[PDB]
Amino acid sequence: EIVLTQSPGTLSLSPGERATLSCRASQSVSSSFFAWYQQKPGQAPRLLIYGASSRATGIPDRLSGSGSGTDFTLTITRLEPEDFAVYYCQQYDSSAITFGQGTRLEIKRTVAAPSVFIFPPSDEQLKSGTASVVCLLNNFYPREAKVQWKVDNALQSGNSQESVTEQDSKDSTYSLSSTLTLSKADYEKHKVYACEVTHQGLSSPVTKSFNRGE
Amino acid sequence: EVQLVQSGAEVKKPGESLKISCKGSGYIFTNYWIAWVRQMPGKGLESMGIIYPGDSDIRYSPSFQGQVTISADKSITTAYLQWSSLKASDTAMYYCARHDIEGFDYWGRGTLVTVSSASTKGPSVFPLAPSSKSTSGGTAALGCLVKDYFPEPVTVSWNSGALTSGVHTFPAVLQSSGLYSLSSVVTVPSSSLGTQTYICNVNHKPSNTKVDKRVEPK
Ligand SMILES: [K+]
Repeated sequence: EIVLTQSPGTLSLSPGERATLSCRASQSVSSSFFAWYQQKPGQAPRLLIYGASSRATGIPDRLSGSGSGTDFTLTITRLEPEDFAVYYCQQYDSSAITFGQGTRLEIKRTVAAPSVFIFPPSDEQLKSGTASVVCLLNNFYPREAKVQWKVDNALQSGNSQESVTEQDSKDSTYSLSSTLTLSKADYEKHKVYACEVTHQGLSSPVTKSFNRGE
Repeated sequence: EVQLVQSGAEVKKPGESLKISCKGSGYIFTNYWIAWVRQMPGKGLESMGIIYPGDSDIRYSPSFQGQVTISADKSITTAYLQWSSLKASDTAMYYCARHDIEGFDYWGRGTLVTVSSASTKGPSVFPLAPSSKSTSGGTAALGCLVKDYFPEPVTVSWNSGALTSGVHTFPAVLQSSGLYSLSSVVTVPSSSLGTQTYICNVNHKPSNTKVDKRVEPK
């Protein structure tokens, strides 16, 4: 099976700049049967280039491909907002068609600290014997953030999960939601619930908290 | 226009069988290959194999030989993908794509297949109530926690879709129980909290569950 290795894995650039994606094959492939695809979050992939050099119907002039043998590259000259997405190379020379592992291309912008909010468990959920506490980090950049949960100052481990939105199409920021889940019994035996947030745009950790009852 | 219409989302337990379909139209079906492509959650694309309906010539990628059957019924321009016995790692989006000298030049929307020992369950929708600890000088954050449902997906709207500015609906997380949990939040002026009702509208089609939850400050 022909292994395709893309470079780089992630790419942060601003609109108007140039992106150059590379893809190396484990053996020589005819340039006639090489392709690049684009996939935006929640959508099917779309063909960009075939024959390494030929633009698919409706694909802008700023995208261009080249290469032969084992080395192939895709270049996007004057980056636009719609170009910011995941890219995959592909060979279809072999009967066994293979793809590179992908390159995620995201928008680079001014560092922005998250706005942090904390949510106690609802009366509805507590009645069912469980207590979920949610922490929200809103509209921040870059994507790298760190959430720590604390119950009466004890660091919580293995009882929380988080997820992060796709880069926002308007402000190019991310948001993160983290849920700490404890039983009702444990929730009502502790008082101070704190979400401690660290991020490049913060000079020191931000801690939002509430006290059960108050 | 070249169209590729795929069958609806599927949910199965391990060991069970499954057939999904891909109907091509707007081109001569028997002149082109059809490819099946797997995309596991948060992962890349993998070719599973190709079929030429006109001849029923088939080549599988070495990895999928024996695990799946690709077939086609050329008279009704439909291609199929079959498993005798599903396992958890068959959970993915499955795309069909027309294949020719231009590679994979047209793609279907994709069929979601979820495989788990968990059983279909609708969500509990809890309010994420706005308060002093969820306001940042003028701006307030509120939301809904859509908890303990299976399988994906759920959709969330606010005030029957009249509110879209500043809404963030986060990707679900898969809990240790095998049930998903999702949060959806919106940021609003804190002055509007007293003068408006905020309702999240949650639909989980797989369980036929619709829920509208008012999120009031307290
Ligand atoms: K079976």
